[PDB]
Amino acid sequence: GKNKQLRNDFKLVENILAKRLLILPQEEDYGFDIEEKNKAVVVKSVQRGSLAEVAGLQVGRKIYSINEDLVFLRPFSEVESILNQSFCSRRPLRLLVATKA
Amino acid sequence: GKNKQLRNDFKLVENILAKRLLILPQEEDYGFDIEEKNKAVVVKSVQRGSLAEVAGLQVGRKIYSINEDLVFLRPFSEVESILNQSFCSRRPLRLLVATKA
Repeated sequence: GKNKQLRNDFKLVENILAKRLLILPQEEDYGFDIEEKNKAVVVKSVQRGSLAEVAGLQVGRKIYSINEDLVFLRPFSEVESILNQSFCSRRPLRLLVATKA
Repeated sequence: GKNKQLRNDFKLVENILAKRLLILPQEEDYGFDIEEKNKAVVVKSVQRGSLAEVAGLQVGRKIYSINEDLVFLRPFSEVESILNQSFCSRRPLRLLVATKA
Protein backbone atom coordinates (compact mmCIF):
# COMPACT_ATOMS: atom_id res chain seq x y z
CA GLY A 1 0.00 0.00 0.00
CA LYS A 2 0.89 3.68 0.38
CA ASN A 3 3.33 3.05 3.22
CA LYS A 4 5.34 0.44 1.33
CA GLN A 5 5.32 2.78 -1.70
CA LEU A 6 6.77 5.56 0.43
CA ARG A 7 9.56 3.25 1.64
CA ASN A 8 10.20 1.86 -1.85
CA ASP A 9 10.24 5.29 -3.55
CA PHE A 10 12.80 6.54 -0.99
CA LYS A 11 15.03 3.51 -1.56
CA LEU A 12 14.68 3.88 -5.33
CA VAL A 13 15.47 7.60 -5.45
CA GLU A 14 18.21 7.72 -2.87
CA ASN A 15 20.01 4.60 -4.08
CA ILE A 16 19.34 4.22 -7.82
CA LEU A 17 17.87 7.22 -9.63
CA ALA A 18 19.58 10.19 -7.90
CA LYS A 19 22.28 11.38 -5.48
CA ARG A 20 22.56 14.21 -2.99
CA LEU A 21 25.30 16.75 -3.55
CA LEU A 22 26.42 19.72 -1.49
CA ILE A 23 28.17 22.76 -2.98
CA LEU A 24 29.56 25.72 -1.02
CA PRO A 25 29.31 29.19 -2.56
CA GLN A 26 32.25 30.48 -4.60
CA GLU A 27 33.01 33.95 -6.03
CA GLU A 28 29.90 34.83 -8.13
CA ASP A 29 27.80 31.62 -7.95
CA TYR A 30 28.04 27.91 -7.08
CA GLY A 31 30.25 27.14 -10.08
CA PHE A 32 27.57 25.94 -12.41
CA ASP A 33 24.82 27.05 -14.64
CA ILE A 34 21.35 25.62 -15.39
CA GLU A 35 19.02 25.52 -18.41
CA GLU A 36 15.58 24.15 -19.28
CA LYS A 37 15.27 20.93 -21.37
CA ASN A 38 11.87 19.34 -21.98
CA LYS A 39 10.09 20.50 -18.74
CA ALA A 40 13.14 19.67 -16.60
CA VAL A 41 16.03 21.70 -15.25
CA VAL A 42 19.47 20.44 -16.21
CA VAL A 43 23.05 21.47 -15.59
CA LYS A 44 24.16 23.66 -18.51
CA SER A 45 27.83 24.03 -17.55
CA VAL A 46 30.22 23.24 -14.71
CA GLN A 47 33.22 25.50 -14.06
CA ARG A 48 36.40 23.43 -14.48
CA GLY A 49 38.21 23.09 -11.12
CA SER A 50 35.29 24.47 -9.09
CA LEU A 51 33.72 23.14 -5.89
CA ALA A 52 30.76 22.06 -8.05
CA GLU A 53 33.03 19.71 -10.02
CA VAL A 54 34.70 18.61 -6.79
CA ALA A 55 31.18 17.87 -5.44
CA GLY A 56 30.47 15.62 -8.43
CA LEU A 57 28.02 17.74 -10.48
CA GLN A 58 27.98 16.76 -14.16
CA VAL A 59 26.79 18.63 -17.26
CA GLY A 60 23.41 17.44 -18.67
CA ARG A 61 22.04 15.83 -15.47
CA LYS A 62 18.63 16.79 -14.18
CA ILE A 63 18.28 18.55 -10.86
CA TYR A 64 15.27 17.15 -9.09
CA SER A 65 15.35 19.37 -5.98
CA ILE A 66 17.21 22.36 -4.57
CA ASN A 67 17.33 22.38 -0.73
CA GLU A 68 14.48 19.79 -0.62
CA ASP A 69 12.12 21.88 -2.65
CA LEU A 70 11.08 19.92 -5.76
CA VAL A 71 11.83 21.64 -9.08
CA PHE A 72 9.08 20.16 -11.30
CA LEU A 73 6.34 22.00 -9.34
CA ARG A 74 7.80 25.43 -10.33
CA PRO A 75 8.42 27.55 -13.42
CA PHE A 76 12.02 27.72 -14.54
CA SER A 77 12.14 31.44 -13.60
CA GLU A 78 11.36 30.66 -9.94
CA VAL A 79 14.12 28.00 -9.90
CA GLU A 80 16.71 30.56 -11.11
CA SER A 81 15.57 33.02 -8.36
CA ILE A 82 15.85 30.22 -5.77
CA LEU A 83 19.45 29.59 -6.85
CA ASN A 84 20.34 33.29 -6.94
CA GLN A 85 18.71 33.84 -3.59
CA SER A 86 20.56 30.93 -2.05
CA PHE A 87 23.81 32.36 -3.37
CA CYS A 88 23.22 35.95 -2.19
CA SER A 89 22.69 34.44 1.29
CA ARG A 90 25.99 32.47 0.99
CA ARG A 91 24.33 29.27 2.19
CA PRO A 92 25.47 25.75 1.30
CA LEU A 93 23.54 24.48 -1.74
CA ARG A 94 21.96 21.02 -1.40
CA LEU A 95 20.87 19.33 -4.61
CA LEU A 96 19.21 16.05 -5.51
CA VAL A 97 20.66 15.28 -8.95
CA ALA A 98 19.94 12.47 -11.44
CA THR A 99 22.43 9.59 -11.69
CA LYS A 100 23.40 8.20 -15.13
CA ALA A 101 20.83 6.44 -17.34
CA GLY B 1 15.02 16.34 6.70
CA LYS B 2 14.16 12.67 6.25
CA ASN B 3 10.42 13.26 6.41
CA LYS B 4 10.41 15.91 3.69
CA GLN B 5 12.66 13.63 1.60
CA LEU B 6 10.14 10.83 1.95
CA ARG B 7 7.33 13.13 0.76
CA ASN B 8 9.44 14.58 -2.06
CA ASP B 9 10.69 11.18 -3.30
CA PHE B 10 7.07 9.91 -3.46
CA LYS B 11 5.95 12.97 -5.42
CA LEU B 12 8.95 12.65 -7.74
CA VAL B 13 8.53 8.94 -8.46
CA GLU B 14 4.77 8.80 -8.71
CA ASN B 15 4.41 11.95 -10.80
CA ILE B 16 7.60 12.39 -12.85
CA LEU B 17 9.95 9.41 -13.06
CA ALA B 18 7.54 6.42 -13.18
CA LYS B 19 3.94 5.21 -13.53
CA ARG B 20 1.94 2.35 -12.08
CA LEU B 21 0.50 -0.17 -14.51
CA LEU B 22 -1.74 -3.16 -13.98
CA ILE B 23 -1.83 -6.16 -16.32
CA LEU B 24 -4.18 -9.15 -16.05
CA PRO B 25 -2.87 -12.59 -16.98
CA GLN B 26 -3.36 -13.82 -20.54
CA GLU B 27 -2.81 -17.27 -22.12
CA GLU B 28 0.85 -18.13 -21.30
CA ASP B 29 2.13 -14.94 -19.58
CA TYR B 30 1.31 -11.25 -19.10
CA GLY B 31 1.98 -10.41 -22.76
CA PHE B 32 5.51 -9.19 -22.37
CA ASP B 33 9.02 -10.29 -21.88
CA ILE B 34 11.92 -8.86 -19.84
CA GLU B 35 15.72 -8.73 -20.18
CA GLU B 36 18.69 -7.37 -18.23
CA LYS B 37 20.41 -4.13 -19.38
CA ASN B 38 23.16 -2.55 -17.28
CA LYS B 39 22.02 -3.77 -13.78
CA ALA B 40 18.36 -2.96 -14.55
CA VAL B 41 15.42 -4.99 -15.78
CA VAL B 42 13.77 -3.69 -18.93
CA VAL B 43 10.88 -4.70 -21.14
CA LYS B 44 12.28 -6.83 -23.98
CA SER B 45 9.08 -7.20 -26.01
CA VAL B 46 5.36 -6.44 -25.82
CA GLN B 47 2.87 -8.68 -27.61
CA ARG B 48 0.99 -6.58 -30.19
CA GLY B 49 -2.71 -6.28 -29.22
CA SER B 50 -2.19 -7.72 -25.73
CA LEU B 51 -3.47 -6.45 -22.37
CA ALA B 52 0.12 -5.36 -21.66
CA GLU B 53 0.00 -2.97 -24.63
CA VAL B 54 -3.52 -1.91 -23.63
CA ALA B 55 -2.11 -1.21 -20.12
CA GLY B 56 0.55 1.08 -21.60
CA LEU B 57 3.73 -1.02 -21.24
CA GLN B 58 6.44 0.02 -23.70
CA VAL B 59 9.54 -1.81 -24.97
CA GLY B 60 12.86 -0.62 -23.44
CA ARG B 61 11.45 0.93 -20.23
CA LYS B 62 12.83 -0.07 -16.88
CA ILE B 63 10.66 -1.90 -14.38
CA TYR B 64 11.40 -0.55 -10.96
CA SER B 65 9.08 -2.82 -8.93
CA ILE B 66 6.80 -5.81 -9.38
CA ASN B 67 3.91 -5.89 -6.85
CA GLU B 68 5.75 -3.33 -4.65
CA ASP B 69 8.87 -5.40 -4.33
CA LEU B 70 11.84 -3.40 -5.67
CA VAL B 71 13.77 -5.06 -8.51
CA PHE B 72 17.25 -3.57 -7.98
CA LEU B 73 17.70 -5.45 -4.67
CA ARG B 74 17.45 -8.86 -6.47
CA PRO B 75 19.31 -10.92 -9.05
CA PHE B 76 17.67 -11.05 -12.46
CA SER B 77 16.93 -14.78 -11.97
CA GLU B 78 14.78 -14.07 -8.89
CA VAL B 79 12.85 -11.39 -10.83
CA GLU B 80 11.99 -13.91 -13.60
CA SER B 81 10.78 -16.43 -10.94
CA ILE B 82 8.66 -13.67 -9.33
CA LEU B 83 7.00 -12.99 -12.69
CA ASN B 84 6.48 -16.69 -13.46
CA GLN B 85 5.15 -17.30 -9.99
CA SER B 86 2.74 -14.40 -10.25
CA PHE B 87 1.50 -15.78 -13.56
CA CYS B 88 1.06 -19.40 -12.38
CA SER B 89 -1.13 -17.95 -9.59
CA ARG B 90 -3.17 -15.95 -12.18
CA ARG B 91 -2.95 -12.78 -10.10
CA PRO B 92 -3.09 -9.25 -11.48
CA LEU B 93 0.43 -7.94 -12.12
CA ARG B 94 1.24 -4.50 -10.67
CA LEU B 95 4.32 -2.76 -12.03
CA LEU B 96 6.08 0.53 -11.38
CA VAL B 97 7.61 1.36 -14.77
CA ALA B 98 9.90 4.21 -15.89
CA THR B 99 8.36 7.10 -17.84
CA LYS B 100 10.21 8.56 -20.86
CA ALA B 101 13.57 10.34 -20.46
